[PDB]
Amino acid sequence: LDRADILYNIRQTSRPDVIPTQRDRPVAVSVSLKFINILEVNEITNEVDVVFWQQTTWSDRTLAWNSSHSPDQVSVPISSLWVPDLAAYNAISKPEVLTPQLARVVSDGEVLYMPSIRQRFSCDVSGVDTESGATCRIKIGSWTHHSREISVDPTTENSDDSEYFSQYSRFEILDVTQKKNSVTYSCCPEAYEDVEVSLNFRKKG
Amino acid sequence: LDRADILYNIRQTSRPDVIPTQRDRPVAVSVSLKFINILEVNEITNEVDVVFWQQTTWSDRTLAWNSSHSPDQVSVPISSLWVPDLAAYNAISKPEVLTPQLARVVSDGEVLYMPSIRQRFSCDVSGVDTESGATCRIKIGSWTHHSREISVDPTDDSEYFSQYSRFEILDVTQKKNSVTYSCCPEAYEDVEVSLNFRKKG
Amino acid sequence: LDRADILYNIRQTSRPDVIPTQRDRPVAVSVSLKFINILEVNEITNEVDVVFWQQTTWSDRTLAWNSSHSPDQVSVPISSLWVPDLAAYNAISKPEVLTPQLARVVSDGEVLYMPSIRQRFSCDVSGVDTESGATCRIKIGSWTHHSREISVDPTDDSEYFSQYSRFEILDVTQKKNSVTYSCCPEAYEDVEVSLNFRKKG
Amino acid sequence: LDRADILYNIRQTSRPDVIPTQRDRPVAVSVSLKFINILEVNEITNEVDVVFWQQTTWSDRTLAWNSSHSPDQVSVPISSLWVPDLAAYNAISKPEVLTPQLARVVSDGEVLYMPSIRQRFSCDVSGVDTESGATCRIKIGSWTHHSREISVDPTDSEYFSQYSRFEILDVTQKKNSVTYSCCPEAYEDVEVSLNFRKK
Amino acid sequence: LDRADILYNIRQTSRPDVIPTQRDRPVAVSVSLKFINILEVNEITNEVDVVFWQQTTWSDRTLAWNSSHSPDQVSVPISSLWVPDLAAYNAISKPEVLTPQLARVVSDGEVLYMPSIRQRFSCDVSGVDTESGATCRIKIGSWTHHSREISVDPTDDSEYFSQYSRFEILDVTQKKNSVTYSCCPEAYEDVEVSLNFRKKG
Ligand SMILES: CO[C@H]1CC=C2CCN3CCC4=C(CC(=O)OC4)[C@]23C1
Ligand SMILES: CO[C@H]1CC=C2CCN3CCC4=C(CC(=O)OC4)[C@]23C1
Ligand SMILES: CO[C@H]1CC=C2CCN3CCC4=C(CC(=O)OC4)[C@]23C1
Ligand SMILES: CO[C@H]1CC=C2CCN3CCC4=C(CC(=O)OC4)[C@]23C1
Ligand SMILES: CO[C@H]1CC=C2CCN3CCC4=C(CC(=O)OC4)[C@]23C1
Ligand SMILES: [Mg+2]
Ligand SMILES: [Mg+2]
Ligand SMILES: [Mg+2]
Repeated sequence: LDRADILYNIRQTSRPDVIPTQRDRPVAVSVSLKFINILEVNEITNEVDVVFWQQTTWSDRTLAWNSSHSPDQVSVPISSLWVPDLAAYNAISKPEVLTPQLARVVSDGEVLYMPSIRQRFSCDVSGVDTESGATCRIKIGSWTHHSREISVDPTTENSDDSEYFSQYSRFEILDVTQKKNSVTYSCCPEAYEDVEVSLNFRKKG
Repeated sequence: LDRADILYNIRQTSRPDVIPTQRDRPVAVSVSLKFINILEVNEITNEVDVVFWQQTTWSDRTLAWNSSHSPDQVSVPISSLWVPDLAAYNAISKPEVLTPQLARVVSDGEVLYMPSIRQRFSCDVSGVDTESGATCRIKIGSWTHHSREISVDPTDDSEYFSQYSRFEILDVTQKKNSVTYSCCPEAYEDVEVSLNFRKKG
Repeated sequence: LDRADILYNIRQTSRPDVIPTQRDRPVAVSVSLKFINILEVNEITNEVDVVFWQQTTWSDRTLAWNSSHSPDQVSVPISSLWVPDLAAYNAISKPEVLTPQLARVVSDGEVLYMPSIRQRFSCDVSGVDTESGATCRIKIGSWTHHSREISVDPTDDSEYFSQYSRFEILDVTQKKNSVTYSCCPEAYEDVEVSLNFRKKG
Repeated sequence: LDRADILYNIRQTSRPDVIPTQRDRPVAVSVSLKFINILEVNEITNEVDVVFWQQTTWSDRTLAWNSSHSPDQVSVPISSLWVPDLAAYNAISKPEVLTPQLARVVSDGEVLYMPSIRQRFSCDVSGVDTESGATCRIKIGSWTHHSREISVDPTDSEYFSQYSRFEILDVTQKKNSVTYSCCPEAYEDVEVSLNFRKK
Repeated sequence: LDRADILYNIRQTSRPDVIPTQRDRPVAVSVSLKFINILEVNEITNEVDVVFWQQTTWSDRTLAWNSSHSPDQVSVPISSLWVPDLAAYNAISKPEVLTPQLARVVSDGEVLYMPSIRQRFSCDVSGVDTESGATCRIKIGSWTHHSREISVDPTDDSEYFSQYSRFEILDVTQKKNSVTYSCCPEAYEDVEVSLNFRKKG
C-alpha cells in the first residue's frame, strides 16, 4: 500500500456519522487542553478569551491497515472520519479553529486530532490580579453520547498542559489540573462524562 | 440492527424537508429554554445577550426501528432529519449555535434536539438593577407552519444557570399563544418565555 | 398528492437559476418592508441599523399542482426555488438573515418569502431627535433584471414594530421608481421605502 | 431558444475554472470602480473603509448564442462562469459582497459582473480635512494571470451617497505593468486614485 | 494540449488529500513571508496585526505535462491540488485570506501558491517605539507532517511594504528549525521569521 491507496480506502469506506463502538463498549476518548495564549480577561463579567490546542485521541479499528511495506501514519481530512462530538459546556462563543482540519491516523487505527481553537468562556476570573491568581474551569464532554458510547479521560499530574504557553502573554499559568465527572441529566437515564480542566493563572508583575 | 445500519437507513430514507405529519394531525413540538448565561444587558437600548439550551422534542415515526438486539437510541446529524423551523420573533441577531449539530433519536421515533445558542434579543430590560428585576419576554414559534401543521407547547429555573454571571434568575415562566397574521387565515402557535432576572448584589 | 410528493416534485424539477417569465411579460414582484426594530442610529455619520421583515411575493406557475387530494400550501427551502435577486441599493452591510430560509408556496404557484433581516443603511438621519423626526429612504430593486424581466410594486406602520425600541415610527411610505443606468438601455425598477421615525421622549 | 434553455446550456457546458483565451490572445478585462460611500477614515492609521460597485466586463465567446427569436441577455450565477481573479493589492480586509452574485450575459458573449463591495484599504489619508483633500490609491489586478492571459484597462462621482460625511473631488485611473520576482512575465493592474475630503 | 485540457486533466486526476512524496523523500517546501503592512501593534499585550504575502513553492510531479505545443503554466484552484498544511504556531487569530485562492502550476510540476493573509500574532513587541525597534518572531511549519514527509526551507525587506504604514521594517531574517514533540519521535521542521520593525518618526 502507498499513501494514496490508504487515503482512498479510508475515503471510500468512511462512515463519519458512525461512532466506532462495539455495543455496549464505549469509545475511549482522551482529551487534553494545551493552553497557548490568554488574550482577554474581564473580572467584572467573568469572561475569558483563550487559545488552546485540543489534543484529542481515540481508536477507530475500521481505519487500520497492514503497515508492512507501507507508511505507518497518514494525514486525513476530518470530514472523512468520525470525530467525537465534544463541546465546551461553559463556552459563550463559537469555537474558532485556527489550523488545517486534519487528523493523524496510525496504521493500528489510533487517531490524533489537535485543532488550535480560539474560544470565549464564562468562568471564575476573580483573583486574576493577585498572586494566588484566578481559577477558571472549562468543562468538555460529548454533547449527545452517554458513558456507554463515549467515555472521556483525564490527564494526570504527568501531563504538562502549559508547556507551549506563549511567553509574550500578559498572563502566566500557575497550574492546570483535570477532573473527570459523570453527570446525569433530566432527559436521559444514562450518565454523561466530561473532563473539567482547571486553569490557574494570573496577570504577571 | 447495529448502530451503523440504523444510521444508514435513516440517511438513505431521510426527508429533512418534509414535516412528519401523520393523520393530518399537526406535529406536536415541545420547546423549553434552559438559560445558561446572561452576558450583556443594556437598559437604555432594551437589548439583552443570552446563552440558552433550547430543548426541543417531537415525534417522527418514519424514523422508528426495533429495540430488540439493537441500540435504543442513536445520535443523528440534523442535516439528515426534519427539524422544526422555530424562530425567535424578537431576536435581533443570528442565532449562534455553540454545540455539535446532532439530535438524539429514540427507537420509537422520539427526537430530542438541544443546541446551545447565543443570541441577542429586544425586550424589556427596565428594572434590572432593582430587587424586582427585569422581565424579558422571548417569543419562539414556527416561522412558516400554522397550528394545524405544528403545535408548540412548553415542556429548577437556574438548574444550569452559570454561578459566575453578573446576573441571577428570579423566575422563568413559559406560556403558549395563538396569533393570526394578515397573510394567512390560520393561527400560528408560539411559546412565550418570560425571564425574570436582576443584577447580583 | 401528499406533502412529500409535492416537495419531491418541486425539488426534482426546480430551476432556481431560471426566472419564471411567462410569455414575454415580466415577473411581477411585490415587496413590502415591515419594520421591527431600529437598533442604532448615528446622526453624524448618517447611518442606521435596522431589523425588518421583507415581505416578498410573486407567481411561479411551474410550481403549481392540483389541490385536490393534496395540501393547499407547503414550505419549501429557497434553495429549491427561483427567488428575485433583490438588493438594497444604499445598504452598507451584508444582509443578516435571522430566520429559517423557507418560502411558503400555494398550489396555484403563488410564493411568499419573508426573511427577517438585520442590515445597516446610509440614509438621512437628520432630525431624529426632533418632533418631526428623520426620514430614512431605503431603495430596493432587482440587481440584474430590468423592467421587462422583473417589475417591482409595493403592496399599520408600527404593526410589528417593537414597543421596546428607543425609537418610534411616525410613517412609512413606499413609492415606485424606474431608473436607467449607463450600462443598459432598459429601465430598472425599484421600490423606495421612506421610514419617518424619531427618538422617543 | 428560451431563457431556460440558454441558462441550461451555459450551466451544462460551463468551465468556470478555464480562462476563455481565444486564439491564444489575452482576455481583455475592463475594470471601473463606482464609489458609493466612504464610511470610516483614519488619518493616524492611514486606513479607509469604502463601498463601491466594481464594474467588470470581458468577453467569453463560449457563452454566445443565436439571438434570433430569443432573449438578448440573461442573468447567470457567477458560479457557472469564469470570472477574473481580480484582487485589491492594498486591501486589508476581505471583500464583503453586498449584492446577489449574478452576472449579466449578452448573446454575443459579453459579460457584465458588478458586485457592490465593502472593503478596507491601506492608503494615503493625509489631507482629508483640508480642501485639497486626500488622495487614496487603490490597486486592482489579476492575482495570478499575467499580461498575455489577462489585460486590464479602465473604461465620475455618479452614484456617491449624498449622506456621506465625505465628498469626492476627483477619480482618476492609471494602467500599470509590474514585474514580480517569481515570474518573467508582466502583470497588469488598474490604479484608481480617489481624491476626497471631509465636508 | 490547450489550457482547458490541462485544467480538466488536473481536476479529473487530482488527489488534494495526498502529499506528493516520491521515493520516500519528503516534499521540499519553500516558504517566504513578504510583509505588506503592520496594522496594529500593542506593546502591553504583545500582539501584532499583520498583512503578508506567503510565498509557497514545492514540486508535484503528478501535475506535470508535455509543454510542447502547449501553455507553459496555468492557474489552478487550490481545491484541486494538494497544498502543504502550513500553520503559524504563534497565531492568535484565524488567517484571513484576501486574495483569490489560485495557485500557479508550471508544466514541470512546480507549484507557486501565494495568498495575501491578514493575521494576528503573539510576539515580542517590546522596543517598537525605539530606534532599535521590536523583533517579532513568526513560526511557520507543517501542522501534521514530520521532516521525512515535509521539509521546510526559506528562500529587499521592504520591497512590497506599504509606504503608508505607521511602521517601517528594519530587517527580516528567516531560519529553519527542527523540533521534536511529545507527540511523536520524528522531528518537525519550521521556518522562524524574525521581523525587526519600529514606529516611524
Ligand atoms: C440531543 O442533545 C442532547 C442529548 C443528550 C444530552 C445529555 C447531555 N447533553 C448536553 C446537556 C443536556 C442534554 C439534554 C438535556 O436534557 O439537558 C442538558 C444533552 C444534549
Ligand atoms: C414565508 O414566510 C412567512 C410565511 C407565513 C408566516 C406566518 C407567520 N410567519 C412569521 C411572521 C409573518 C409571516 C407572514 C406575514 O406576511 O406576516 C408576518 C410568516 C412567515
Ligand atoms: C452585473 O449586474 C449589473 C446588471 C444591471 C444593472 C442595472 C442595475 N444594477 C445595479 C446598479 C448597476 C448595474 C450595472 C451598471 O453598469 O450600473 C450600476 C446593475 C448590475
Ligand atoms: C501564485 O500566485 C502568485 C502568482 C503570480 C503573481 C504575480 C502577481 N501576483 C500577486 C503579487 C505576487 C505574486 C507572486 C510573487 O512572488 O510576488 C507577489 C503573484 C501571485
Ligand atoms: C493532529 O495534528 C498533530 C499531529 C502532529 C503534530 C506535531 C506538530 N503539530 C503541531 C503541534 C503539536 C502536534 C502534536 C502534539 O501532540 O503536540 C503539539 C502536531 C499536530
Ligand atoms: Mg499506487
Ligand atoms: Mg499504538
Ligand atoms: Mg482542445
